[PDB]
Amino acid sequence: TARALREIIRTARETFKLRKGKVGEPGDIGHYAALLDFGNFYLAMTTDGVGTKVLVAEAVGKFDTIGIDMIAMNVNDLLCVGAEPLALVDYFAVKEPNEEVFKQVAKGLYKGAEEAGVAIVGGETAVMPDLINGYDLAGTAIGIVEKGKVITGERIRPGDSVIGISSSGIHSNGLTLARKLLIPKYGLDYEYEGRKLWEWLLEPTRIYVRPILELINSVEVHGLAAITGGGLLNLKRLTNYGFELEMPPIEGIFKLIHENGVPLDEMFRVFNMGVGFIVVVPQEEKEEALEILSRHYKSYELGNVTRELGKIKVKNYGITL
Amino acid sequence: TARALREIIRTARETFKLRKGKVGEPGDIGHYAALLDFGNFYLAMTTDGVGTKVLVAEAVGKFDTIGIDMIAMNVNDLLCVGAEPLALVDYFAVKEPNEEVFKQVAKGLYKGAEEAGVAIVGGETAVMPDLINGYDLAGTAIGIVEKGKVITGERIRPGDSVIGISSSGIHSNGLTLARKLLIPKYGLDYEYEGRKLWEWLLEPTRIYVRPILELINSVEVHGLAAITGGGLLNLKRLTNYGFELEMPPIEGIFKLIHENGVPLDEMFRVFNMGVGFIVVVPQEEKEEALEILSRHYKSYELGNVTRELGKIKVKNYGITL
Ligand SMILES: Nc1ncnc2c1ncn2[C@@H]1O[C@H](COP(=O)(O)OP(=O)(O)O)[C@@H](O)[C@H]1O
Ligand SMILES: Nc1ncnc2c1ncn2[C@@H]1O[C@H](COP(=O)(O)OP(=O)(O)O)[C@@H](O)[C@H]1O
Ligand SMILES: [K+]
Ligand SMILES: [K+]
Ligand SMILES: [K+]
Ligand SMILES: [K+]
Ligand SMILES: [Mn+2]
Ligand SMILES: [Mn+2]
Ligand SMILES: [Mn+2]
Ligand SMILES: [Mn+2]
Repeated sequence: TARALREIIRTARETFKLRKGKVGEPGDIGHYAALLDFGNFYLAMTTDGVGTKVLVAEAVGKFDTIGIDMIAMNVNDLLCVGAEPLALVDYFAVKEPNEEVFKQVAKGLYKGAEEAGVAIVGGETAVMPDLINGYDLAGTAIGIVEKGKVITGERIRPGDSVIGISSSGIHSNGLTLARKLLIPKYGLDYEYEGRKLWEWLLEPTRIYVRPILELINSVEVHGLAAITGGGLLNLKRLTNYGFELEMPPIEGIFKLIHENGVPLDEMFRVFNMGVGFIVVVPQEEKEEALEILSRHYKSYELGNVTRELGKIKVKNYGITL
Repeated sequence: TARALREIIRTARETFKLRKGKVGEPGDIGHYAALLDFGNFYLAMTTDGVGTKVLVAEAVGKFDTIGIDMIAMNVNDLLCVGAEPLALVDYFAVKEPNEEVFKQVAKGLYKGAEEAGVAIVGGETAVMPDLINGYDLAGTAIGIVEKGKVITGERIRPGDSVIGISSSGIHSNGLTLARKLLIPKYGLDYEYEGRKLWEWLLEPTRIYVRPILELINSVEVHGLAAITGGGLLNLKRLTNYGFELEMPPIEGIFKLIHENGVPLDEMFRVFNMGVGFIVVVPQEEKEEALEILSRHYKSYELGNVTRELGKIKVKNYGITL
């Protein structure tokens, strides 16, 4: 995927010059959101879709949370440049205009928007059964960040504290692996540790807007990272310095996936493994950061940034990424 | 589709209050773009995808212009609130990370961005063969319009001149009907007026940014409408006043579709029928508007706004929509 994407990324970089010295002049591609110069502030812009989680939703008939997944993944990405999320449009590409599906989808859209503090301001609905084998839900969000307040990881230095905020579960990455591995053997009604498999696979992605906005207005913050596609590898987008981490015990849906033969080094590159969002702060801020975040969600001191470069060492699992 | 979508639009309107009195406060849903209050200016935001035209692109191994379609449809919608397009992100949902396809897509992304004057600032690439039977390309664009300079149709008055700007061809609406009607009967290589059927179906959507921005900065403009899904019915989004129009001769792919039994009232509700964009100006501006638009594309007087509220009368075809 990265190799195919290189030609699109290189072309996109060549279009930056079209806004050079004008409103909308962008920063570089590669971070969690694009930053556009509006003079007194930057507009942040990001887009993402739910993914094949929606095939599980359709299989069992539970659609009232995929709209939470859509809103969560987009607003969480805005947070990772330091931005306040403001507004979103949704792109809904569907096999058919099933009114019941749309009614359920709208319930989760409302819940997620209310939790994130964003208005849903427009969208697109495309009925395309030749192209879409389900109900593909995506969106684009915009946020605002003041000049001088952008947080992209540039200030991360060896010694900094690395703190994890718990995920609600699988969130919206790794669903293809989980679906193909687990559904044929167990079925979606299989009970694992008190929850059916569809409950594990459809648990809505957590929204981190309130804790992160409180955090960045309270302490010095050097980096912010949503743990999405690529798992812990997302940390390498913030910095070339290394990480030395102790990750939480493997539990819930991740434990079942591991027990069905996925090695841990692969799982840390695919799944969030219990940590949905990671923040990097100077050590003197660690205690206050943990206090703030813990009032919202279970949060952990994971480890330290290191002078050793380019590696993520998960010490308690013997893994290096 | 309208009934299913009402569930989502009802919920979206309920989220507007989350930005009441704050940066990002939106206007209402229903126009070609969302307008968000940023104090001194509105941000305009819209999203749309190419559609099943990509299945023709795939068959002939030519994705070189699909990026033009995606950019055109998004920047043209921004024009219809009076906004200058600035930046876009693309959402590329693919059955495989095919490096040939991606290299082709990048070519048209550059050409479309350069013609529209926008930067491509980010995106999402989702490899999802279980969900996507092809390569679906969509995007989201943002633009800017100053307070006092929004053009959404409220100033349209009876007697105003209605001017059409020619389309390049089918653009990106009505492709499923055209594909299902023509491809299994004629074959993709069927030659019609010197072009193969696939060339008719794949012709990239026209970009109207340069003529429309020159127009709005030179003459009084009362309404702007891209002729996309719904065909001429899009005009009713601008005003409750009526329209009396003479539409161009039915030519090219539209003639072939018509000769295969689609009724003309349906075709004016599905296809652009040769008119890709419509502008509404006071009569005294008509000649100056035609001169400005005709620098860039074939453009012509279509008719006038009337007091026959809610009717679109295509006089020369005897069709009332
Ligand atoms: N899934 C959706 N969610 C929210 N708003 C939508 C959705 N689909 C369409 N809309 C809104 O409905 C209006 C009509 O949309 P559409 O039919 O896609 O036409 P257009 O692309 O010409 O705006 C627009 O204001 C659009 O923002
Ligand atoms: N199709 C695309 N076009 C332009 N930029 C893209 C595209 N896909 C991904 N990107 C950019 O590459 C970077 C990584 O994207 P992605 O892998 O989706 O992770 P994330 O969602 O965590 O940003 C982002 O900056 C994104 O904007
Ligand atoms: K992103
Ligand atoms: K990612
Ligand atoms: K639109
Ligand atoms: K439309
Ligand atoms: Mn993301
Ligand atoms: Mn649309
Ligand atoms: Mn549109
Ligand atoms: Mn992404």
